[PDB]
Amino acid sequence: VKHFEKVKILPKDRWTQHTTTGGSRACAVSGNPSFFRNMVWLTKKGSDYPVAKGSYNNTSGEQMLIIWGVHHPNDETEQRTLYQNVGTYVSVGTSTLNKRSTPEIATRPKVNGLGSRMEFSWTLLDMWDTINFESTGNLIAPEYGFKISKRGSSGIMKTEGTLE
Amino acid sequence: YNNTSGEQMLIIWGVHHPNDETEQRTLYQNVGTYVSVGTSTLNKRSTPEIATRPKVNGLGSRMEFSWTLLDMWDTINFESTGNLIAPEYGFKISKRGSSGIMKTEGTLE
Amino acid sequence: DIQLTQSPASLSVSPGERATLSCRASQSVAGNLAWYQQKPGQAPRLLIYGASTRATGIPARFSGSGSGTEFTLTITSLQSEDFAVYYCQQYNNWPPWTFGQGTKVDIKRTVAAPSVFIFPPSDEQLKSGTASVVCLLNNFYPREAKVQWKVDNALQSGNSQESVTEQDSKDSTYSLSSTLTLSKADYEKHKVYACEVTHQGLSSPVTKSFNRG
Amino acid sequence: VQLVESGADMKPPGSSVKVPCKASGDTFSSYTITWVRQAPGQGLEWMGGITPIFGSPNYAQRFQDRVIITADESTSTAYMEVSNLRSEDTAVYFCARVGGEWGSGRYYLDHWGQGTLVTVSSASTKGPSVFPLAPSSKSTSGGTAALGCLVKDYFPEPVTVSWNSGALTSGVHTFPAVLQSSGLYSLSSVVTVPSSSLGTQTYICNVNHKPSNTKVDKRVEPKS
Ligand SMILES: *[C@@H]1O[C@H](CO)[C@@H](O[C@@H]2O[C@H](CO)[C@@H](O)[C@H](O)[C@H]2NC(C)=O)[C@H](O)[C@H]1NC(C)=O
Ligand SMILES: *[C@@H]1O[C@H](CO)[C@@H](O[C@@H]2O[C@H](CO)[C@@H](O)[C@H](O)[C@H]2NC(C)=O)[C@H](O)[C@H]1NC(C)=O
Repeated sequence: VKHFEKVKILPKDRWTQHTTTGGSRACAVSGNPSFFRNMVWLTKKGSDYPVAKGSYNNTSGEQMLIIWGVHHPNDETEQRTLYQNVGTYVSVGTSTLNKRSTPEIATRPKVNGLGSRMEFSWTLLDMWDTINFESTGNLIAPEYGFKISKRGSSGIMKTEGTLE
Repeated sequence: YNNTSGEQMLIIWGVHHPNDETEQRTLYQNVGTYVSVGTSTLNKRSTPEIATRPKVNGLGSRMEFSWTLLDMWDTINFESTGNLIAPEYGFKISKRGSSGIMKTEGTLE
Repeated sequence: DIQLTQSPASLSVSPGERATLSCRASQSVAGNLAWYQQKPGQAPRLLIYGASTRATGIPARFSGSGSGTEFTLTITSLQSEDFAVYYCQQYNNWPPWTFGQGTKVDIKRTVAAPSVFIFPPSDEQLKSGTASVVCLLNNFYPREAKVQWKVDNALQSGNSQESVTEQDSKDSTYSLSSTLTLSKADYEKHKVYACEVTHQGLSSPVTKSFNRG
Repeated sequence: VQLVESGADMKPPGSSVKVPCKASGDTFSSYTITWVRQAPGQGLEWMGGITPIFGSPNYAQRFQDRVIITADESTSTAYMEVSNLRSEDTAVYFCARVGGEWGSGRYYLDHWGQGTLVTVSSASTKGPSVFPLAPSSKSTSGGTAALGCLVKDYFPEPVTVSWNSGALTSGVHTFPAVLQSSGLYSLSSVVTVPSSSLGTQTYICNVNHKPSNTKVDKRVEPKS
C-alpha cells in the first residue's frame, strides 16, 4: 500500500435500538469474554430486533476497504434468543455492490467449542460513494473502515524472524 | 461421520431439483426443504429448485452433486428436510503430486 | 411443542436389582437428551448429557443410552442415595427446556395392603364453625393408591386434601391421610360420610363409613 | 461452581418478590443463568433465562409478562422478580447454569442453586388449634386401633408433635404439613395402638409451635 489509515465509520454507540455488547470466551481478553475489536455484534434489545440500518458516505479522499460479517447459528435456539426472529437477512449495497446473505442454521463440528460460524465479506467503497447496511438479524457490523492507496502490488513472505 | 481411516477422505453428496411441485410433494412430503452439510472448514446449504426443464433421459428434474475433502479426525454433518442424495461411501486419498488426463481410445501395454 | 413422557411413573426396584428407566419423545430430539437426579428436599443433580456421556463427579453405575424418540437410563447396582426422582430434558426443538414429568424410584418389598381408618369431626371443632372428616390409610406398598369421598352416597369434588409420608426407615412402607372439610352446617345437612380405597386387598374396594350421630 | 441464592421467602398475594442468584467460582458471565420452578409435588418448569453480555432475557409462554429477569454483572448476581403474586405461585425457584456459550449446542443445565421457597400467604404468626381424632368402632381393625391429632390453622412452619411426652414412638406417623386456601398450614399425627389399651392408657399429643410460643397438650378420649 501507499497509504493505509484506519478510520471510524459506524460508531459502536450509534445503535440505540440494538445490543452492541456481546461476544464469547473463544475470543477472550484478560480471561473475560470479548469479540473482534473493529466489529460490532448486533443482538436484540428489549426482546425485539427491529430492522437495523446503517450508511456511510465516503469522504476521506481515498478508496476505503470495508469488512462485514454474518452469523451462521448452530441451532434455532441461539437464533431465537439472540436475534429474536428466524428467516432473517443481511443486505449490503453500494453503487457497484448488491449482496444479500441469509443465516444458515445447522449443526456443525465444534471449533473452539462453537458449532456456529461467522462468515465475513469485504468491499472497496469508492470516493463520494455511500454504503448501505440493512439487516433483520445476524449482521456483524464494521465499526471501522480502511483508507487505501496502491501504486502497485507485491507479495507475502514467510521467514520467522528479525526485520533489520 | 467422524473420520478415522488415517487419511484424508473425499466425500460426495447431491441434492434433487424437481421438475414440478407434484414430485416434490409425493417424494419428500414437504416444500421449502433444505440440504445442509457442515464440517470444520465447510458450511454449505442448498435448496431444492423446482422448475420445468427440457427432458434429458426423459426427466425434467436434475441432480446436482457437490464434494469435499474431510480431514483426519474431523466430523461431517448432513442435515436435510428433503431432496438430499446421501453418500454411502467415502474415499481415502493421498497425493505426492498431481498429473493429467489422456484421451487415447485403446490398449494399455 | 415437544412432548416428553416417562414410563413408568413409579419404579419399584430392590437395592442391586438393576433399575432401568425410560424417556420417550413425540418427535426426534436426536442425540441431545439429559438426565437429572433430584433427591427429596434438594436441587437436581446433573447425571447424563448427550444421552450417553455422563457429567463430572458422577459414579459409573449410571449409564445413558438411546437416540431419536426412545432413550434409556441404567443403574447397575443401586445404592442408598439412588432412591429419588429422575427427569429427562430434551434440547433440540425451541424451547430446549421442556421437561418430563419424572419417574420416582422406591424400595421394592412385599405387597402391603393398607389398614383403612376413618374419623368423624370433633364436637370441639364443630363449635368453631368448620368440620374436618379424616380418612387414613396405614402401612401400604407401593405408594400408588386412590381415595374416593362419598357423602350421603354422593361423590365429592374439590374439597379433599392429601398428605403422604416418605418410605419408612424400618419396614419401608407408606402412610397416607385424606381430609375432607365442610362447614358445620353443611356437615349437619348430611347423614352418611364415606371414603373408599383402591390399592390392593381382595383387589378393591374396601370402604369405611359412619352415620352422623 | 456454586450458584448460591436466598432461601425461605414469605410474601402476601398481590406483592412482589425478587429472588437473587449469586455466582461463585469462575465467573464467565457469558454463560446463561436459567430460572426453573417446581410447585410442591409437581415437576420442573422453565420460567426464562438471561445471558448478561447479550442482555434482553427470555421468558416461557406461561411466565411471560408475569415475571421479569435482570442481572448485575458487577455483583455477579441474577434476579428473578415475580410481580403480583398469587396463592398458586407458591413454589421453589431454582437458578441453574447451562453448558453455556450460544452456538455450542450443549444446553443442558450443569450447575444449580439450593433453591428458594416462596410461600405466598397473607397470614402472620398463628398458633395451631388441636383437635382429637378419636378411636372408635371404625378406627379399630382387629387387634390394632388407631387414633390421632389434627393440628389445624397455624403459621408458619415448623411444628413439632410428640405423643405422651416422647414415651410413645412406635406406630407414630406425623404427616407432612399442607398449605391451605387460607394460606394456613395444617397436618395430622396418627398412632396405632393395641385396641385394648383404650380405657387404661391415656393418650396425649404434645404440639409445639415456637413462632407463636404456644405449647398445647391435647388428650384424646375414645368414643362409642
Ligand atoms: C456524499 O458526500 C459527498 C460530499 O462529501 C456529496 O457530494 C456532493 O454533493 C453535493 C450535494 O448535491 C454537491 O453539491 C457536490 O457537488 C458534491 N460533491 C462532490 C463529491 O463533487 C454526495 O452527494 C454525498 N452522497 C449522498 C447523496 O449521500
Ligand atoms: C473423532 O474421533 C477421534 C478419534 O478417532 C477423536 O479424537 C480423540 O478424542 C478423544 C476424546 O476427547 C481424545 O482423548 C483423543 O486425544 C483424540 N484423538 C486424537 C485424534 O488425537 C475425536 O474427538 C472425535 N471427534 C468427535 C468429537 O466426534
